[PDB]
Amino acid sequence: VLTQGPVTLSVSPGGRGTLSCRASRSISTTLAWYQQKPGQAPRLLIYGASTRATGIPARFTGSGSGTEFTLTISSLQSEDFAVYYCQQYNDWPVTFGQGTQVEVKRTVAAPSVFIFPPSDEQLKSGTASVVCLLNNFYPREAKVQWKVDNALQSGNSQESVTEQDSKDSTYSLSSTLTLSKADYEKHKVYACEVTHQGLSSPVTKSFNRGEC
Amino acid sequence: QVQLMQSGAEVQKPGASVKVSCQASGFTLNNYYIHWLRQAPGQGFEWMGIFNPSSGTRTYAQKFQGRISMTADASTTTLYMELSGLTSEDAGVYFCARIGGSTYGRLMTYYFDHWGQGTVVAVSSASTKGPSVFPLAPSSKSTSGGTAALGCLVKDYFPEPVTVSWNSGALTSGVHTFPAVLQSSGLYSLSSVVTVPSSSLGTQTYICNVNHKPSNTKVDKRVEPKSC
Amino acid sequence: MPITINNFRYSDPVNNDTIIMMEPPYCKGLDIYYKAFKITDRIWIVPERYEFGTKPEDFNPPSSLIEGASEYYDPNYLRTDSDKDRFLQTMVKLFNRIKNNVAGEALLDKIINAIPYLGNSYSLLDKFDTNSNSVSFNLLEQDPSGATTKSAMLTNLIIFGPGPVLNKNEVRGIVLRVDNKNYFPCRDGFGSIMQMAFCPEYVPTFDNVIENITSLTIGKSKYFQDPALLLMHELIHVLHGLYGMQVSSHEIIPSKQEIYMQHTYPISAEELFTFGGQDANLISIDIKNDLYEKTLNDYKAIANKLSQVTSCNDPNIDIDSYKQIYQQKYQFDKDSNGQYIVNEDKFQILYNSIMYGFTEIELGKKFNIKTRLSYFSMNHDPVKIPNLLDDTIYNDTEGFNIESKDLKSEYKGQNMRVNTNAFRNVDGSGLVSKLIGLCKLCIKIKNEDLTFIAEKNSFSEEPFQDEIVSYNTKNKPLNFNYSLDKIIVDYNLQSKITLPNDRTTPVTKGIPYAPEYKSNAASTIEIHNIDDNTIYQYLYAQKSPTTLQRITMTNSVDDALINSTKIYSYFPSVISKVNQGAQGILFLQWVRDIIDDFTNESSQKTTIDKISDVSTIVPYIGPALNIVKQGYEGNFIGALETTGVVLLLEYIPEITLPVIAALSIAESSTQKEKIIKTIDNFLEKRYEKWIEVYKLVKAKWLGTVNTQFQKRSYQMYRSLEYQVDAIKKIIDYEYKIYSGPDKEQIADEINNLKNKLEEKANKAMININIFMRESSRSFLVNQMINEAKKQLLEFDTQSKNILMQYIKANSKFIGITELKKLESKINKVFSTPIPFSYSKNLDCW
Repeated sequence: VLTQGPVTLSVSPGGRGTLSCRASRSISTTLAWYQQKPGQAPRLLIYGASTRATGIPARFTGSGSGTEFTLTISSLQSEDFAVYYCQQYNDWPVTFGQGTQVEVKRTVAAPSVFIFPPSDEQLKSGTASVVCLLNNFYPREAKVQWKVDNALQSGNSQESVTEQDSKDSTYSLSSTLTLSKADYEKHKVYACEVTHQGLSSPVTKSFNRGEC
Repeated sequence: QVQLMQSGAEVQKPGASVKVSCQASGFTLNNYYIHWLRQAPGQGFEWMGIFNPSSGTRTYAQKFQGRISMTADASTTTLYMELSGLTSEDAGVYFCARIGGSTYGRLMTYYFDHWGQGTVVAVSSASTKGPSVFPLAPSSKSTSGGTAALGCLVKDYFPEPVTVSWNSGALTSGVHTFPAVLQSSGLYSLSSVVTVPSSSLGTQTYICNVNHKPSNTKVDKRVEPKSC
Repeated sequence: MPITINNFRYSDPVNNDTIIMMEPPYCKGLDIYYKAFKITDRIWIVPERYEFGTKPEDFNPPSSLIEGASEYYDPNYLRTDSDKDRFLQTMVKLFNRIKNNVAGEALLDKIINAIPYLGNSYSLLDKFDTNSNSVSFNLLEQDPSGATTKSAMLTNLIIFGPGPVLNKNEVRGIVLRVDNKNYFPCRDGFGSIMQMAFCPEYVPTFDNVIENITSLTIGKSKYFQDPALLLMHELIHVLHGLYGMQVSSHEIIPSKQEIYMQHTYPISAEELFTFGGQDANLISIDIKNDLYEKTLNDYKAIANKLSQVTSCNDPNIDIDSYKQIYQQKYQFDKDSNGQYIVNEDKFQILYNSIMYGFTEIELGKKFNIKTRLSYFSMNHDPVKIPNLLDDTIYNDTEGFNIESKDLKSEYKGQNMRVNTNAFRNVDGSGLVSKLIGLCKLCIKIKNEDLTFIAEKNSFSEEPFQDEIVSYNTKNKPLNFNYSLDKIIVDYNLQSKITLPNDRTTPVTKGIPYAPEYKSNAASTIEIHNIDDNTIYQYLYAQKSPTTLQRITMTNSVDDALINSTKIYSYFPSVISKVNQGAQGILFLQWVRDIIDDFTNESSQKTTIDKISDVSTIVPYIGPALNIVKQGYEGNFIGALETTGVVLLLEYIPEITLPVIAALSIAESSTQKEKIIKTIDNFLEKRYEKWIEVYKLVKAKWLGTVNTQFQKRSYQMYRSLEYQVDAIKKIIDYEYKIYSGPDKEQIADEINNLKNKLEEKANKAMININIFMRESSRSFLVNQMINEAKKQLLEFDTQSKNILMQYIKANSKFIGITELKKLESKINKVFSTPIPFSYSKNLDCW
C-alpha cells in the first residue's frame, strides 16, 4: 500500500511544499505523480520517480529514497489547489495512494443562514421537511445542529450535506429535518444552530408554527 | 489530436449486467497498454484493470477478480469492460488510460500519460422518480435586510441531475442552486433560492421551472407571499 | 595424385604388406604383437583399446569426476573380434568421407608428406637416426614354415581405439628420456609419430541458443556432431606434431574459488588455434609472436643440423633423396656454399598454414557440417550412433545431411528433434558426471551448466616491460591467419613428390615407458551449505512436477520450492488467470487470453537513455535470475541506470592496468649517415604496442566477461522453457475436467494455440540475445577500453620526451637537409590516437 497521510496539506501562495509517498520494501519500482481536479482528467506530473514530461512547468519535480518518495512543488499559485496521487507497483498490478489534497490561500467568511418553515402545500399532503441553508462561508468546516424548543434532535431524521466549493471560492451546505404532522404543531419552536470557528461564530435561526 | 472517448453506463440494479466501451482516436491503437481505472463517490484512486495492446495480457485488482473481464477488438479500435454481478460498492467514475512511449515498441512496462473524461457508473435500489415540487415563501423571519428570501424545494427524486431555472431563464442574478443531498432511502433533494428585493412582493410573479430530464416530469411552480 | 584408401576385413590374413603384426612404440623390446592395418600411406590402424600406462580398474565408471564435462566408461568396448571389425570398417568409411572432399583431401596430403626428422635435439649431428621407438616400430613377418622375422617400418600416424573414456578423443607425441626430463620432438620442429585413441560411435552434442541468426520455424534445437569432422579435428594435431609445432605453454587456468564457477582442465594454446573463429584472439597478439619466434629458432637449428649430415645407420638409405624432402617440408633454401638456410618469407607462409590454416569451423563450412560458433557453447550428454555402416543414415559424400531425404537443408540430419533414427541415448550405467550441491533442501547441479571464469595470472604481462629500440630491430608481423581456399589452390598446383620405401632396420634403443594415466575419478560429491537464495534456487523453483496433478503459479520463490504443486513465475498478470478456474465460459476467451497473455509479458523491450550502445533492454531479467541490487527489489531498470551493465555480472572484475614502461633508445652510434631508420622503428614499435594491449584487453573479455553474458542467455532459455512447459500443462488439466458439447471440435484449436507459446518465447529470446550481446559489446568499447586508452596516452608523452631528447642529442647530423624541420611537423599523427575495432576494421577510403 502507498501512504499519503495526512491526506491534506496547506501552504501560503508562492512558497515551497512537499507531499510524501511512504511505501514499503514490497515495492521498489518507478513512481508517477499526478495532479487532479474532479471536473477534469488527471494530469501526469512526474513519471519514473524523476522524469517530467514536456508541458509540465519548471515547478513540479521530486525524489525518492529507500522505501519513501516525495513530490516537491515550487512557487504555489491558486490553480495548484487540487488532489495529488502517487502511483507505484508491486509484483502484481498498479497501486495508487490515498491521495493528498493541497489547500492554498484562504480568508475568513461568516455563513449566511436562512431557515424556512414548512410551506402551506406540504402539510396538506401530510409531509413536513425543514430546510436550513448555509452559503458564502470559509473555511469549509461547519457544524449544524437541530433543536426542538430546547431539546436536541441532531440525527433524528436529519440529512446534512458535505461542504462543496462554489465558483466564488466560497462554500455552501444544506441541512434537512424530516418531521410528521404533530411534531411541527406540538412544539413552540425549532432552531437551526450552525457553528463556524472562523471567528468562533455560532448563529441560530428559528421558526414556529403559525406565530402570526 | 489524440483522444479517447468512453460510453455506456447509466443507472442499474443489483446483480444485473452492463458493458462499457473506450474508443480511441488519433494514434495507432494496436501498440499501447490500456488500463481501466475508477473512483468511488468519496474514496480516492483505485486501479481496476489493464489489458495489453495485442488484445493480450491483463490483470485485475482483487476486489473484482472473476467478476469482471477485459478484452479488445484490434479491427474496430475499441476496448471494453464487462461487469457481471453488480453490488452497491461499484459506483463511481471510470477512466480508460493508455500508457505513453509505446510508439517506441508496445511492450513498455509501467507508464501512462493520458486519460479520457469519464462516464458515471451508478448502482442503487431505488427507482426513477419524478420530483415533488412545492413553493417556499418569504416572510418576516427571513426577509428585509434590504432584501428577502424564497426558493423552490424539489422533494424526493432519483438519478441526478435536475436542471433548475426561474421565470423562463430571464432571472439568473441572485441565483443559488445548492448541491443535492443524498438521503437514507436513495432519493435525492436540492432546493434553489433567489435573493430578490422585498418591498415589491405581490406585484411581480416568481416562477421556478423544474426539469427532471431522466423522468420527463416538467413542473412550473409559482411562489407568492402569504398572510397568516 | 588422388589418395587411395585400402579395404580389408579383420579376419583377413597377415600379408606382410598392408596387414602386419605390430609392435607399438611403448612396446619396444617386449615382443608383444597386435594386428595392424594400413589405411593409406604412412597411416596405420590398430583395433585395440588404448591401455598404455593404465590400470585395468581405470576403465571402470567412477562415482563422480574430478574435472571437465561428462565422460562415458565401458571396459567391454572393442573387446571381441566382431567389435574390432566394426571398428575397422567404420574408420575406412570415415577416411573415404574425408577423401571425397578437396578440403579433406588436402589435409590428408599434408599429413602423409610431413615425415618426421630422423633425429632430434638429442641425436648425432652427422647421421640420420632411425633407431628410436619414436620414429620406428617393429613388425613380425612369418614364412610358410612358421619361421618369423624381425623388421621395422616407418610411419607417421597410428590410430587406436579409445581409452577408459570413450567420448573424448586424444592425439599425442612420443616423450623421450634425457637426464630425467620429459622431451617431445614434436615440439622442437623435428616431428615424431602421432598416435590416436579414436572412438567414432560416441559423439558430443550442442544446441542453438546463442547464435545471432534465428528462424521462427527452426526455433531452438540441439545437434550432434559428425564423426568425420571429429576425425579431421584429430588430424590437425597430427599435422601440428608432424611439423614439430605442438604448443604447450601459455595455457589458461580456470578459477576455482566461488561456487558458480566451472571446474575443467586448463585450456591449452594448442586447442584454441585448431578450433578457429573468434575464439582465436583468446591468445593475445604478443604470445603468438613468441610462438612464432620459437619455431623460427627451431627450424633454423634444423637447417644447420641438416647441413652437416653425411651418413645414416641403415646402409641402404640414399642420403640424397631425404635432403630434398626436408628442404621441401621445412621450406629451406641454399646459399652459395651449399648449406641450408631459412627463408623467413617462405617460413611465414608455412607457419601460418599449419597453425591457423585448418580449423573445424572452416572445415565444417566446406563439408556442410554444422558446428558450434563458440568454444564456450553448452555441451549436453553425449549420444551414440549405432548405424554408421548404414547408407540410409550416413554415406561417404553427405554424412547425416543427405539431400535425397530432405536432410541437407538447415542441417536437419544432425538435428535431434528431426533425425531421431540416427542416434540413441547412452545408458546411465557408464555415463559419469561431476555434480555440485546446494543445500539450504539440497539440489545437485552438473559441471556443464555453470560459468567458466579463468584466472588473472594466466594472461601475458610482456606488453608492460621494457622494449629497447635500436637500428636493426625488426617489426612484428601482427598477421596470424591463412585462408583455407589458398591451401586448396596451392594443393592442386603441387607436383607429386614421392616418398621412399619406409622399411628400415629394427629398433634397439628406445625406452618402453608410457606417461602415467592421469585419473579423473573422485569418491565424493562436493556439497555446499549456503544461507541465501542463488540463481539456481530460482530456476529450481520453476520446475514442474512430473505428474498430471493440479498446479498453480506464485510470485514467491520460497512457496514454489517447498510446495510441490506450486511453481515460481515472474509474469504477474499471467499468474492472474492460470490460477483462475474458468467456470461457465468457453475456452475461446479462456485459452486465447492465456496464450497472448504470455505474448505481451515476454517480448518486453526498453532502452536506457544513459546507455547508448544497448538498443534492447529486457526488464524481467532480474526477478527471474535474482539479479537485484540492495534497495531495488524489482526495480531492474533503476538499478541499471545507476550501476550499469556491470550489474548483470555475477563476478565483477578489476578493470585497471598497471604501467606501460616507455620505450628506450640504445642506438647511440651515428657513425654512418642517414641512421634515421632508428626513428622509423621507434614510430613503428609505438604503433605495435597500441595493438598489443588492445588485443590483450580483447583477450581478457573473451575469457572472463563474455561467458557470464552468454550464460545469462542459457539461463534465460531454461526459464522460458520452464514457464512455457508449465502453462502447456496447466491448460491440459482444465481440458480433461471440461465437459462441454463443443469439446470434440475445438480440440485442434487448443493445440494450435500451444504452438503459439513457442513462437512468442522464441521472439523473446531474440530480444534477450540482442540484450546480452550488445551489453557485452557495451562493457568493452566503453569502460576498460577507456581504461586502456587512459594511461596509454601516458606512454606517448613519455616517449616523445625521450625521442626528441634523442633527436636533440644527434641534432647536428639531420639539419640543413629538410629533415629536422620536417620531422617536427610530422609529429601530428602523435596527437592522433589509434582507435579500437570491435569487429571488422573498415576503411571507406
